[PDB]
Amino acid sequence: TGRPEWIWLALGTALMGLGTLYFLVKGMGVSDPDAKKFYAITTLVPAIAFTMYLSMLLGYGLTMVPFGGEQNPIYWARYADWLFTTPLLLLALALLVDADQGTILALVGADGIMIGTGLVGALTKVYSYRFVWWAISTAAMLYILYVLFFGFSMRPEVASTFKVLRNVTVVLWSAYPVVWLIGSEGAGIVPLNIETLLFMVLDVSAKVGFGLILLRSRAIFG
Amino acid sequence: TGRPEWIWLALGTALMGLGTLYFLVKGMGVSDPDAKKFYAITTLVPAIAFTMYLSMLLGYGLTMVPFGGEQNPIYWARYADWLFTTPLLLLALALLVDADQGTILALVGADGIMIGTGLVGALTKVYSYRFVWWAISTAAMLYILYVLFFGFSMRPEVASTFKVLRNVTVVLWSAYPVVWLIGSEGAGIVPLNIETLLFMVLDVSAKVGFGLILLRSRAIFG
Amino acid sequence: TGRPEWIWLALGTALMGLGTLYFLVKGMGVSDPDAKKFYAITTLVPAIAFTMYLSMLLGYGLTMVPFGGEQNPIYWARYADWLFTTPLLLLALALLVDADQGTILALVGADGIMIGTGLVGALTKVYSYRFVWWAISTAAMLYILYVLFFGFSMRPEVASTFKVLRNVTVVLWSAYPVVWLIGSEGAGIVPLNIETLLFMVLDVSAKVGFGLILLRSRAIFG
Ligand SMILES: CC(C)CCCCCCCCCCCC[C@@H](C)CCCCCCCC(C)C
Ligand SMILES: CC(C)CCCCCCCCCCCC[C@@H](C)CCCCCCCC(C)C
Ligand SMILES: CC(C)CCCCCCCCCCCC[C@@H](C)CCCCCCCC(C)C
Ligand SMILES: *C\C=C(C)/C=C/C=C(C)/C=C/C1=C(C)CCCC1(C)C
Ligand SMILES: *C\C=C(C)/C=C/C=C(C)/C=C/C1=C(C)CCCC1(C)C
Ligand SMILES: *C\C=C(C)/C=C/C=C(C)/C=C/C1=C(C)CCCC1(C)C
Repeated sequence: TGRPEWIWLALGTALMGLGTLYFLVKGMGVSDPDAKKFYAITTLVPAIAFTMYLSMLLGYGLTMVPFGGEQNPIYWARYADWLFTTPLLLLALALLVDADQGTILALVGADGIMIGTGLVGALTKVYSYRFVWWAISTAAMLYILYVLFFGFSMRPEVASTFKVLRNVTVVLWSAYPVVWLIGSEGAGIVPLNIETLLFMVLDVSAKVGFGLILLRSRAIFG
Repeated sequence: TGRPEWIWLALGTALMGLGTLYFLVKGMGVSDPDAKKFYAITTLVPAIAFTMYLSMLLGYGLTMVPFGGEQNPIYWARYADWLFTTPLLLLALALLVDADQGTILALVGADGIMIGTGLVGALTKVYSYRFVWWAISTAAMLYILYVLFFGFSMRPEVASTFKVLRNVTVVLWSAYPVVWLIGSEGAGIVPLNIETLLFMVLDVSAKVGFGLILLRSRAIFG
Repeated sequence: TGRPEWIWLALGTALMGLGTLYFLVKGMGVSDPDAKKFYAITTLVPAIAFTMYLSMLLGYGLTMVPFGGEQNPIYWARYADWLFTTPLLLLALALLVDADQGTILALVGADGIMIGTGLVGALTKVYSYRFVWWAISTAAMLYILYVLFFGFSMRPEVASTFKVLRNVTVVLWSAYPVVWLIGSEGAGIVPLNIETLLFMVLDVSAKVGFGLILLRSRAIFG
C-alpha cells in the first residue's frame, strides 16, 4: 500500500506465522510435563505476534496521534503484542532456573508496568511527557534486567543454557527503548519505515530467534 | 426499546442472574478444596455473563461498525464476556483430568487468541478482512477442541464425567463460529435479532447449562 | 493547573512514588521464598498506583462523560489502578492464611467484577443506570468482605496479623463506594476536588499504609 512500512509488516507477518507452524510441528510428541511448558511458551509467543503483525499489516492495529502539531501514526498493536509475549518470555527464564513465585510476580508485574507506560507514552499528545513515560518504562526494564542478571545449584546444563538466553535478553530487550527513542514515537531521528523495520527485526529475533535457542537445549526437559 | 433484540438480552440477563444466585446458594457449605475450585468457576462464569448481558441490555456494551457502507451494531460486550468465561470453562476441564500446566497454558493462550481475533474481526471495517480474522479465530478453536479430544488412569468417575462435558463442549463451542458467520457480523444471512437470540441460547447453555452438568458429578470432589 | 484537584493528584503521585522506593529499598536482601511474595506485592502495588496517579496528574488518565446534560470529568485511571492493585492486596491476605485456590479464584474474580462494573457505571451516560452499576459493584464488594470475615489452626502470629489487616480492609474498602456515591461520579454532593482528595487519602492508606502494616509482621516469614 501507501504505507512504505507495509513490506516490513508483511515480512514480519510471514516470519511469525512460519515460526508458529514450525514450533507447532516440532512440539508434536512432547510428553514431558516440564518440556511441555517451554513448548507452550515458545509456540504461543510467535502465535500472538503473528496476529499482531497481521493487524498492523491490515491497518487495524494502528492509530493517529497528534504531537508536534502533526498526526503521528502509532502502531498500538506492537504494545498489545509485547504485553502478552514479554511476560511469557520471562516465565520461560524463571522456570528454567526454578525461580521463586515472589520473584516471578515481581518480574511479570514489573513487565506490565514496562509495556503499560510505553503504551501511554506512545499515545500521549504532550510531546514532552512522552519521554517522561519513556524513562519510567526504561526504569522498569532495568529493574527486570537487574533481576535476571543478579538474582539467580542448578544442573550445569540449566546454568549454561540460562547464561546464554540471559545474555541474549539483555542485548535484545535493551535495543527496544533505543529504537523507540530514535524512531517516530520519540525524537523522530529515524523515519517510520526504518522504525518499523528495526522493531520487526527485533521482534522476530526475540520471538522466533529466542525460542529456537531455547528448544535446542535439553535443559528444558525434566 | 427500539432494539428488537432487547427481549433476548433481557431474558439472557435474567437467566444468567438467576443462575448466579443458584450456584451461589448451592455453593454454600463446600469445604472440599477441589470441589471449591469447580464451585468457584461454575459460579463466576454466569456472574460475569450477567454483567455483560446487562451491559448489552442497557446499551453500554454496544458499538456501531461501518462495513458494507452501513452502520452495523456490534455487541463487543459478548467478547469481553467470552474473554473471561471461556478460559475458566477450560480450566474446569483441565482440573477435572489433572492436565499438566503446560497444556493448560497452551489452551488459555489459545483461547485468548480465539476471542481476541473474533473481536478484531467484529470491529474490522474492511468487510473482507473480517472473515480473515474469523478463520484465524476458528483455527484457534479447532486447536483447542483438538487438545480436549486427543490429549487426555483417572478414576472412572472423572473419565466418565469428562467424556460428557467434552462432547458438550465440542457441539456448543462449534456452534459459535457458525452463528457469527451467518449473523450480522459476517455475511448477514440472519438478522441481528435472530443473531442475538442464538448467542443467548448458546451462552445460557454454555454458562448455566454446562455448570449444572458439572456440579452434579462427584468427579469434582476429592 | 486549572484543575483544582491537581494538587491532590500531585501529592498522591509523590507519596506513591516515595512509597515504592521505600518498599524497594526495604525489600533488598529478602531471601525467604514466602517473605518474597509479600515483598513483591507490597512493592508492586504503590508502583502501579504511582503510574496511575501520574497519568491522572498529566491529564492522560482522564476523560469527559456527559451525564445530567454536562461534561463530567472521569478519572478512569483510578479504575485501571484498582483493577490491578485490589487483587494483589487480596492475594496477600489469602497467602497469609494459606487460603485454598478455589477461594482465591472466587475473590479475584469477584474483585474484577467489582472494579469492572464501577468503571462501567463511571462511564455510563444514562444517569440512572450509573447507580445500577454502583449497586452491583457494591454487592461484589460485600461478597468479598463477607469471605475475608467469615471464611478463614494458623500460627497465632498469622491469626493475629490477619485479624488486623482484615479489620483495616473492611473500613478502607467500604469507604470507596461511599465516596463514589457522594462524589461527582454519583449524586454530586461533593465537588470533584474534594472527591479526588478523599480517594487519594484512601489510596495512600490502602497502598502504602496497608503495606507498612503488613511488612512489620513476622507472620510474612516462613
Ligand atoms: C530451524 C530453523 C531453520 C527455523 C526456521 C523458522 C523460520 C522463521 C524465522 C526463524 C529465523 C530467525 C533467525 C534468528 C533471528 C533473527 C536475527 C532473524 C532476522 C530477520 C531478518 C532476515 C533473516 C532471514 C530469515 C528468512 C530467517
Ligand atoms: C436445577 C435447575 C432447575 C436449575 C435452574 C437454574 C436457572 C437458570 C437457567 C438454567 C437452565 C438451563 C437448561 C440447559 C440450557 C439451555 C439449553 C437453556 C435454553 C434457554 C431457553 C429457554 C429454556 C428454559 C429455561 C427457563 C431454563
Ligand atoms: C516507615 C515510614 C515512615 C514510611 C514512609 C513512607 C512514605 C510514604 C507514605 C507512607 C504514609 C502513610 C501513613 C498511613 C496512611 C495514611 C492514612 C496517610 C494519609 C495521607 C495524608 C497526609 C499524611 C502524611 C504523610 C506525609 C505520610
Ligand atoms: C517482542 C518481545 C520482546 C522481548 C519485546 C521487548 C520490548 C521491550 C523491552 C520494550 C521496552 C520499552 C521500554 C523500555 C521503553 C518504552 C517503550 C518500550 C515499550 C519500547
Ligand atoms: C459463553 C461461553 C462459551 C463456551 C463461548 C464460546 C465462544 C466461542 C467458541 C467463540 C468462537 C469464535 C470463533 C471460533 C470464530 C470467530 C468469532 C467467535 C468469537 C464467535
Ligand atoms: C487502591 C486500593 C484499594 C483497596 C481500592 C479499593 C476500591 C474499592 C473497594 C472500590 C469499590 C467500588 C465499589 C464497591 C462501588 C462502585 C465503584 C467502586 C469502584 C468505587
